Amino acid sequence: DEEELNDYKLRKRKTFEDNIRKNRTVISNWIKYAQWEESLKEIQRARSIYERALDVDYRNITLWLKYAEMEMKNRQVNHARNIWDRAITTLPRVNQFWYKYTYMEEMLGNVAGARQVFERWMEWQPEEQAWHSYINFELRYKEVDRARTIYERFVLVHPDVKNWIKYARFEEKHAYFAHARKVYERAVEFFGDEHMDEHLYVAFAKFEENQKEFERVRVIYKYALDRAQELFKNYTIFEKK
Amino acid sequence: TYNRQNWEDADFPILCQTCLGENPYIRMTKEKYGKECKICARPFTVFRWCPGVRMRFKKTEVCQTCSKLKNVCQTCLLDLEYGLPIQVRDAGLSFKDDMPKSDVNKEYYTQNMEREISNSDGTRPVGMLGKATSTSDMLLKLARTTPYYKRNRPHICSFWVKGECKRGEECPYRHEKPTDPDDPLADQNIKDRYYGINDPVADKLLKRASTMPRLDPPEDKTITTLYVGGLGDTITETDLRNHFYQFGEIRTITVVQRQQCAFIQFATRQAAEVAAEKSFNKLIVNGRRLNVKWG
RNA sequence: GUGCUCGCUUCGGCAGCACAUAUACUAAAAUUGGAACGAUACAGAGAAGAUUAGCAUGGCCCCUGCGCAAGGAUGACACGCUCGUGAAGCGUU
Ligand SMILES: [Mg+2]
Ligand SMILES: [Mg+2]
Ligand SMILES: [Mg+2]
Ligand SMILES: [Mg+2]
Ligand SMILES: [Mg+2]
Ligand SMILES: [Mg+2]
Ligand SMILES: [Zn+2]
Ligand SMILES: [Zn+2]
Ligand SMILES: [Zn+2]
Repeated sequence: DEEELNDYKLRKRKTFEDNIRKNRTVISNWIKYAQWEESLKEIQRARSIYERALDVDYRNITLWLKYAEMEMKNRQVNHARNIWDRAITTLPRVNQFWYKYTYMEEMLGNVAGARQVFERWMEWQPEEQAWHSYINFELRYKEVDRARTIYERFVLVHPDVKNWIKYARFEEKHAYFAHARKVYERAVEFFGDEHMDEHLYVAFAKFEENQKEFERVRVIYKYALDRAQELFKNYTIFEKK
Repeated sequence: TYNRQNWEDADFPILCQTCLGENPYIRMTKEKYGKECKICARPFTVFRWCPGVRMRFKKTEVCQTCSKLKNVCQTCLLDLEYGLPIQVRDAGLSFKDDMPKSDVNKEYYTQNMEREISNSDGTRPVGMLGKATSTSDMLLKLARTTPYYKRNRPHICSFWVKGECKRGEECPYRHEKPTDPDDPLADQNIKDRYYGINDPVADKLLKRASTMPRLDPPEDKTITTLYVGGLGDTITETDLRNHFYQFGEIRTITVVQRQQCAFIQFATRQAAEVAAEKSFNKLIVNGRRLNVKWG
């Protein structure tokens, strides 16, 4: 039975090598060969197959994803960390590598120093979901001054009215009312000061109505004097209250 | 379709002291692409010379890339630093390196290592030398110190074996009886000697080295007090204290010239074991050699 | 070995001087591993009916050819990728 299994493995490897040699650029043959080598419990053989496939074409996302998933499905954690470090240093613009690296080093790794590794992604100015996930990760690690610096760099790097509203809500939920008032004042001074966005003023009026109704009425009057229908609705709400 | 092994053309062959001979003035011959490599089958620069007066005209067998890869001689196929087979050195240090056996994979691996060496400084036996920093475990005990010139002896005259050597004393080949053909030491595949697989010389030297307990000690029932003989009055307790200071803290260090024994004991079991292994017929202090045993 | 000595001195030789200075893959072998593809046998000639001309394309497949020519069956070989189930992250409640 061992000789028959060896002949079957030799025939399967010969057909896989012939399919590789017939069409080199077809990566599905590489993926099927690597998964068949991993299914027969040959980790270093599948690692050599994946390294050959990455030498053939390193720009494919799925080769890195499958080779890192094969490293993570076994106990080779440091091999997976090396694979993710190479995938980050070659292809920084693929956010899926960053997301799966952070889920590997946060759930399975459980290392806070990976957040410093995450700061490498903060060199690259990613999309806003990275900033939101880092805000929620710093909240899950119970840090609020670090998250204040994160949201300040988010406002400086990606300035938006929704971003300033999220900064105001995060400063209100972290029990820093003076910092929330200073952030609302800076957003009124900078974000849409002459553009007349009429949405950060509504959030400042809501924060003032949470704080003091006279300042909320003054903010509603200033928003009505600077200006739409939402400003008139906020002025009617301030006059009714 | 444009990949092939490049031809290794270089001067200055890498040889042992024993195969090079004893004369300081050697007359040397070089062919540019004379023969092929005996392992990687590439053409290479073939060096040929006579090492002495009645020697064999030894010549290089393997190419320079294989010899730089395994840090061996080009003729003797033994290690440059120690004069040992590479199976013995791989058993001493690391046996997880390996090499492919099929010819296409061997040529591809040799081309990759040749490109790695040519992209390197030029003369470095890869990271295996980085695994060769730890030494003198047991290989220095059986390593030769004198140049063994008897392997440069000429071949046995086959006409004299059949008793028909008409040259007589003019015949440069040896007119003596050969070795036993029934002996399993006489097989000696060259690829087996290079790859370190079932070499009978390596097995015989491993059996010879395994029968010499130069690091065994441990002849006491959990007692750290060991007696080193051969010290006498030439070696005092100061040399024993200086030897035991590398192991850390020593419980007791003394020397008695009545029995010529140095009593050494440590508070730690590992430090006492290291002191017993270092002094088991391998330590020489103040002109006195010490052999560690129970005391 | 040759030639000569303010030689020793016999007439032979010795001594000294001068010239002449490094061949060989060292085998007439023992060994060792690779094989033409012929005999037999397996074997069986592309293109959705049949009989068929072919040019390519890829490379750990070659042969004939002096070939950057032309042949070798077109030299041979070289097919199957629109919805749910879960998981992770993001924003609202
Ligand atoms: Mg037809
Ligand atoms: Mg034609
Ligand atoms: Mg043709
Ligand atoms: Mg034709
Ligand atoms: Mg035709
Ligand atoms: Mg064709
Ligand atoms: Zn040598
Ligand atoms: Zn070689
Ligand atoms: Zn002879």
